[PDB]
Amino acid sequence: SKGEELFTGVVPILVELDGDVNGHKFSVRGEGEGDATNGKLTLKFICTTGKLPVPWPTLVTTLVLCFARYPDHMKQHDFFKSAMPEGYVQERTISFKDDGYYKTRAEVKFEGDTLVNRIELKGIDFKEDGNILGHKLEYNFNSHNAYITADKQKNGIKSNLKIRHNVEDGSVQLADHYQQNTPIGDGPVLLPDNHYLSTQNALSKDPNEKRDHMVLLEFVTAAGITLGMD
Repeated sequence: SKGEELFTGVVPILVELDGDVNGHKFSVRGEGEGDATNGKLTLKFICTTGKLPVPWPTLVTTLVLCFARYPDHMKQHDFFKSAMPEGYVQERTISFKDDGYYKTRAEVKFEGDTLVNRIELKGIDFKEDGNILGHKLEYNFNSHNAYITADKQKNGIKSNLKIRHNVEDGSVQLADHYQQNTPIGDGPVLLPDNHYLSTQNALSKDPNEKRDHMVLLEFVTAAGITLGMD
């Protein structure tokens, strides 16, 4: 697999999400670019149906891990790039404790020259007066580590991760993520060993933009595997 060869330069990104949370429907379109050599993402997202009915931060993890920077002593553990350009499926259930849960299914693959993340999201059992549907979460994001393990019997990977959203009252809302990834095509994919992804995010606004939106900068760097002799 020569999939990592496609991430040598800067690659345009396209994100399209169709959502439905307690019957409240919405769509988000995002565009920008990713630089995997640095593990950098820059994107602007627009809610094309008007007002977004969930807080923008609850969607950050849903809205392209093939742009992570894998160190040279870990290039043999980069599942996401190995499946390219055929792509992989990314599925998650995100359980906000004391509240509802998201179910997502996305396809991450190339369409022409652009890297595309196409997602379907369903939200269920949320409290209408809660932190999610009630818009009680601060417009920021913390740095997190996502531990990755290989699932041999599915030809992909899985991961657990505990996102902490800051609440406007000073408390913290926990979003319990469970994730599985499987390749679209049939090419040879790389199944890693136990490691993790280290992630930072900076959320901002565009002053000349009237629609509901989010400007996102993100850094994703692989770690965990011991460097030694070589």
